[PDB]
Order: sequence, then structure tokens, then C-alpha cells
Amino acid sequence: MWSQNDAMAFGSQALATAFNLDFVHYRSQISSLSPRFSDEGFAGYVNALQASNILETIKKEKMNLTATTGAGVLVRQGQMSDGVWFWTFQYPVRMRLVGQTTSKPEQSFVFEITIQRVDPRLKPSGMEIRQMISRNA
Repeated sequence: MWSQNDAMAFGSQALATAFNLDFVHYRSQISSLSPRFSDEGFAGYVNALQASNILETIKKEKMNLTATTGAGVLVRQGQMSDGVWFWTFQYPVRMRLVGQTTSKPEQSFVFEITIQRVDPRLKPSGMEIRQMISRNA
């Protein structure tokens, strides 16, 4: 298993979960995503949320975050010095803060995600995101 197509699907699934957040349950949604990331990877997600002021806006304005991930592509793959295989993908992502009475403007990005292999004895997916970088599109 662990084909590049499997890894691409893992990344798009992670992005879908990461950026569809509910104004009531967002903290629990976010913590539940941790298994998809290394802790350094998760820092990139936290940075992406902060760069768009997501958490404060969700909390203060009672807005949900919605997002759609487009078709992604493999940039490169290989192994690190440690013999651990990785894949780097980029995906278009559009997201929008949406409230009951109104919304914020949609924002468009390309996310770069590097996924590395993990011992399946530790994480049964055998994968985790070790780096997440948001770029404006």
C-alpha cells in the first residue's frame, strides 16, 4: 500500500477536516485532527488559522468556517536521511467564514503539505503531515 494516490487522498481528507469548523465544536474538531499531523506539522496548521484570524473570528462572531479543496498534485517525493519516505503535495483551497446573518469574503490559497511515513504500529494510517504551508492564491 502507501501509493502516492493513497498519500494524496490522506492530505485532501486532512484539509477537508482542518478547514470545516463549527462555531460551537471547533476546539474539539481541531484536537481530533492531531493524529493526522506530526507536532511540527500541526504548528503549520495553527499558523494558517492565525494568519486568517480564524479562531478569534469563530469565537467572537459565532461564524462557521467552510472550505473546499480542489484537485491537488504531487510536487516531489523521496526519502529523508533516515530512510523515511515522504511526499509533497499542493492543493488549491478556498475557504469562507459564514455566520447566520452574514459572511466574510472568500479567501483562496494553495496549501503545500508534506506527508511522511509512520510505523503502522504507532499510527495505523502509516502517515502524518510533517509540514503545512499556506500560500495566497
